[PDB]
Amino acid sequence: SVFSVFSEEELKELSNGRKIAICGKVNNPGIIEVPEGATLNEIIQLCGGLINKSNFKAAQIGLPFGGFLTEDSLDKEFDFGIFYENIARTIIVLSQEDCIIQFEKFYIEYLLAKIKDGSYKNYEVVKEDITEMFNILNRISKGVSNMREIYLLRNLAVTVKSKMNQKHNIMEEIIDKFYEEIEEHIEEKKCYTSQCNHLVKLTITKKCIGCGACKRACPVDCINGELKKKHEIDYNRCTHCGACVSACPVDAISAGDNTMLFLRDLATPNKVVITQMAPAVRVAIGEAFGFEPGENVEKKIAAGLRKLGVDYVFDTSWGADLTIMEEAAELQERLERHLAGDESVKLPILTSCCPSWIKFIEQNYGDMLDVPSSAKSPMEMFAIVAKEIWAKEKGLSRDEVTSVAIMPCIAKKYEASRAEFSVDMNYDVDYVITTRELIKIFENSGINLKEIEDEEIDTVMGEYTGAGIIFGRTGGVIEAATRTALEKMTGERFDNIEFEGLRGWDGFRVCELEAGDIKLRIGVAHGLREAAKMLDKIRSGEEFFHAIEIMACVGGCIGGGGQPKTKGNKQAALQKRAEGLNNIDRSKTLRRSNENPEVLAIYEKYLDHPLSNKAHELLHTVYFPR
Amino acid sequence: SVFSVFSEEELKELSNGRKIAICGKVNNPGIIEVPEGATLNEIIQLCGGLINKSNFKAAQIGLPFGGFLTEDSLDKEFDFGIFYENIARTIIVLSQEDCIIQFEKFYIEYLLAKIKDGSYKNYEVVKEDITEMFNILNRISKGVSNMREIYLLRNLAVTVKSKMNQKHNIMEEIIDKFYEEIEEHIEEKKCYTSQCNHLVKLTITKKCIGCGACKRACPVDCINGELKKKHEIDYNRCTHCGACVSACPVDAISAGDNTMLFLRDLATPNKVVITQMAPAVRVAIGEAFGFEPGENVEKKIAAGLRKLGVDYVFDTSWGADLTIMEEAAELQERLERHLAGDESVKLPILTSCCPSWIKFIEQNYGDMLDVPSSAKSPMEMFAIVAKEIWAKEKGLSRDEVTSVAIMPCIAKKYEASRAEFSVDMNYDVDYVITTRELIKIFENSGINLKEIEDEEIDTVMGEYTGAGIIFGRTGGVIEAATRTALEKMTGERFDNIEFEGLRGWDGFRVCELEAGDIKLRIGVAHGLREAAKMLDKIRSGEEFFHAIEIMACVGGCIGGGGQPKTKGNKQAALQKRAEGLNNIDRSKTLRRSNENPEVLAIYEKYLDHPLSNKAHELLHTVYFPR
Ligand code: 402
Ligand code: 402
Ligand code: SF4
Ligand code: SF4
Ligand code: SF4
Ligand code: SF4
Ligand code: SF4
Ligand code: SF4
Ligand SMILES: [Zn+2]
Ligand SMILES: [Zn+2]
Repeated sequence: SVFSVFSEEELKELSNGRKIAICGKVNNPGIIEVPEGATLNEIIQLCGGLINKSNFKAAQIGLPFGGFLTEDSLDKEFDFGIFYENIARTIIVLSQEDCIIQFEKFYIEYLLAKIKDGSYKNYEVVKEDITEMFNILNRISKGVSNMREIYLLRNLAVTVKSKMNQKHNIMEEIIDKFYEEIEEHIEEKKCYTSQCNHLVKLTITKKCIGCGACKRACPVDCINGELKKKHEIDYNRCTHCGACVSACPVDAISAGDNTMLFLRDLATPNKVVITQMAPAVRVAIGEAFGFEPGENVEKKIAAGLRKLGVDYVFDTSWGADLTIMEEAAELQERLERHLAGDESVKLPILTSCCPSWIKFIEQNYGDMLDVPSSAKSPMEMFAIVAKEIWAKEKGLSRDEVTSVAIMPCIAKKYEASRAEFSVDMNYDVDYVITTRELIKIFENSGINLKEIEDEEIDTVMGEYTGAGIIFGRTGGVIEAATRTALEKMTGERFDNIEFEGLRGWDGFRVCELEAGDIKLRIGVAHGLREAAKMLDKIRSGEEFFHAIEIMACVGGCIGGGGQPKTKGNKQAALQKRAEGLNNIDRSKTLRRSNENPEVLAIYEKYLDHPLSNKAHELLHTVYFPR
Repeated sequence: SVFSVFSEEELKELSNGRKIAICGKVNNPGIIEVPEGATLNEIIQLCGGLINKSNFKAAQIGLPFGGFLTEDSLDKEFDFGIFYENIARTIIVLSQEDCIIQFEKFYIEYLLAKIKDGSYKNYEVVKEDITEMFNILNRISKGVSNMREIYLLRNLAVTVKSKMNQKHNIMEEIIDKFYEEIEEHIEEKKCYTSQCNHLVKLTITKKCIGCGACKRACPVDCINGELKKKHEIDYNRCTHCGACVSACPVDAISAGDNTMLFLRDLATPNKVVITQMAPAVRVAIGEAFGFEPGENVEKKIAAGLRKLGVDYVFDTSWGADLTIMEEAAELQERLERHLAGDESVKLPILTSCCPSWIKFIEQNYGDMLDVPSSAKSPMEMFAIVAKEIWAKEKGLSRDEVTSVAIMPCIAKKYEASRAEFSVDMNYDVDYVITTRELIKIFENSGINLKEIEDEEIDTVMGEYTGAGIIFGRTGGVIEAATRTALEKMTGERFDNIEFEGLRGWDGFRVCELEAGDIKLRIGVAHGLREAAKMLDKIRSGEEFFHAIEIMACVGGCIGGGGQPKTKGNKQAALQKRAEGLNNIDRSKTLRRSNENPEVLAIYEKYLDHPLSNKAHELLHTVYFPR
């Protein structure tokens, strides 16, 4: 969109007269007259500087590419003549917030959008080559590329430059100048500007005050730094749990921002945008709008999303019910293969819904990848169902539906960016919007959840049970799994559906269940330190468990890194959020995941039953050692 | 090709009269009249049985798919009426040597080849759907698929069945009947019939006599079994070193066979087929044709390949020279970063040319993946150069060149099948032919290397030096690296280019070099047990090394699993092969890899220098933990 700011008529009206058009990261894009004695930095100052005081990165010359200016030309006087022939007297300014891969992808999209009509008709000859460049760059931005694709890009740039008779080629100059950025993108899977939402790493920005709170809160000691000076996160060992983000008092820890992508997706005509809301979002987002912690404002969130333009507002608790339907069956199978089976079974089964815990177990303790449940997280279950069933039966391909996840978690971005959750470069979750980002969007759009009217959530993939809503707090996943599993194992319905002992706030909680003729020993872990301790206990064998639920954040997803900062006592606020989830559970007529009519309909119409072939193919995934 | 055995006229001439056409795995394909009382097994017996006494797997009904028969119908009488309408009275027989994925890929290729002309014109509507099925099946056969692709195939089969008004769909029935085979292909990356050359696992066949030689020779204790009964290889922990294959007296250990693929590729018109020959092949293939071990018959091999139809006969020793040019520069860089540098450097550098050793270090000791050289093996260096430079400059795309590697190694098939060595599903090495397979091809084609005339190897990618030819025997890689590196480090040329101490037959050999003002401590390992021992010593720190060359086979590639079985004393025969390689080295005017004119031309024209950006992108790769 940065390449369509100025029209061709108003660009060509600047053929002579020293007036130039300026866009990009300038505060006030427009057409200004550069004075006689003026440098590039003085031009930027005449434009009002850059968006967020970011340093200058590069500057494209003309809508038809005419080279990049760099920091070496920043202090030098602006030399004319760079607008040699058939190039508009315009500059697109790049700051340290611009990824060169994303910039070139946008440039190729702009070229293709011109070729689709009469403009830039001579570019039809290089259409296939620029399309292949776009595919390679998309693979780079998705982290599914290789080093040899740079050589392929070199060859493509050579081919396009020769047959276009152009003295500057954007691919060739990008390889020459930002090779370090391209190499970082490919080898490190890291986008240092965080524009590639699939390559986002937690980076401490320059506004760090060096208080050490992030270092203290880090469970894996991934953060190095000293008092009163900037800290650094080792993204290689980072689990993306987001504890540092919550602990940071100055919001110096960034993990990307898909707000711009979400706004463009909503404003794009004929683009179907659907959203799924995590359980913990509805009990924390109201604190910014004047609600007490634990108040259920999911109706207000749905109304705000629909006002923003979301076509379908759904709930991740539906996917939570589906995940429980899979996981309880898996637990029953592994329990039957333990009593009447043999040693080939693996116990305890571990919840796989937390992506930070999955990343932790894939990085450290890589030999335990077959212990956690193969079932996908509720977000990914919902996403794959929506892409493969709901959209298919309403006549939309996977590329025609934009599935946005509203999550309280930093690591949900990484989970959505994982390659196995994608088909033909189309990911099941297009991107993740945090609770903080949604709060900012609502505030900037004038939406106030306190006074907005109530709106219903779409029922086809938004209907959920109290077992599915308790996911957002610690112990809820295992409580729902127990609710669904023990009732079918014993044959009778429990009078008290709430299982005490699984609840509480201890770092690790042990519960023993005596229902029926089978005894289940259940563990719950709050943080990644507790997860590591219980993994060590599992390896030692000093204590035994039948099923363990693991969370990366203290208190569950209500304490997630994407949640708004709490007020007063953090423990009290998190407990209030958990109690709000419990009240939502108590207010629901259906409190068992297997009673969910929509999930049952999915099973009877599309799959066959939990742990069937189709159920495995869609709702189950695999892990990879790191 | 199995679907084009009978013409449409001779298939439709069997409309009535009980005569049926039979092809597939039958010994004598043709048209026979089934008697009144006859079962499917009796029909197969009337056809002469199956090719290699393999068990019956399935039977396709009609060239237009009309269902699969299975073992349950094998003992039952052949029921007519299965040729309902618009289907030829023919059966294609599948044995236990037929992969269902390959069979369906061939069926879709046959359908597309019909659609390209007037026949099967009504199938044009499902062309895109069957093409997507073919792409999914190709991804499955290449090991780059997922479980959800089975759900995609289900949807595609539903779509094609409905709009074709067909009562049998091959994709739907394959999912129903061979789901276990499909699941094995996807999850285990294993083709139990070994038809998918990218998913080949070493499998002990039924002709095992249980002598235990494979179990004794296995370095990682991967083989289980008892005396006088069949043994089994745990392909998950298998390193593909091929020691068991060499030790097997009855050839019961199979690792696939690309002979049929090679023959079809050679017989295909307008198909450019090129070959690269490993150094160890030329000193061992003559033993089967009446030459003493160590005799250089590369001229005879080139003549035989050209008679078979190979368009370009090249040498892997050229890629060995290129690999030395990269590796000596890398060793120099890491040595300079050790003396004048700091602890961030990693020593000793380990050779990465052996794929079995690479698989061993990726499976066990997964934290050491950054220790071995990032440089590709000579085979992959040659393959990527041929695909990206030679073919590009002679006007051939990567899909128009069939690059065949003639190797003495089982693990070379796995290396060629690795996904990182491919672009857009086109692998740099299309497939690997072993020395035994080439011997069988020559014998079956009437080619006798003893009396065939001499022919020159193509010089553009076949010219090589004595440093490149010694690769095939133990210590040769490190000897060539030393030859290229020490001369540039010291500035003067050595009078004696052969480095003693690196040669010999000890399991682990330690050599200390005092040339110049720098001292290099070099280790060489024969087998994977020695490699594991030296890894343990490296971790302990009891001894230090500067560079270590690792081989998986005793004696180097001359003792590779794909080599013909030796006669007399195995040690004496392997030493004779090594001495033959040494004599070839001594007979060459150029004995340093950096003197190779073709490699130098590649560096000055296409790359820039060793360890440049383009050199890294093309000739360097990465490893993945398992
Ligand atoms: N996927 C998923 Fe979860 C669900 O349902 C929601 O989205 Fe959590 C919340 N709230 C988050 O973030 S993830 C871990 N399991 C417990 S809750
Ligand atoms: N790649 C490669 Fe090798 C080379 O050159 C050849 O092909 Fe070997 C042989 N002979 C094999 O097999 S691999 C290991 N390094 C030594 S030699
Ligand atoms: S995210 Fe969790 S792991 Fe990564 S730095 Fe912040 S605290 Fe440490
Ligand atoms: S918490 Fe925020 S401010 Fe305090 S040190 Fe860590 S990053 Fe810098
Ligand atoms: S606990 Fe919930 S919030 Fe914290 S990381 Fe795991 S999933 Fe995201
Ligand atoms: S190949 Fe090497 S590793 Fe695999 S079984 Fe034969 S001997 Fe053991
Ligand atoms: S060597 Fe061949 S025959 Fe002897 S046991 Fe191993 S596999 Fe069976
Ligand atoms: S040594 Fe040569 S033959 Fe034996 S495995 Fe390694 S590469 Fe293949
Ligand atoms: Zn990026
Ligand atoms: Zn197969």
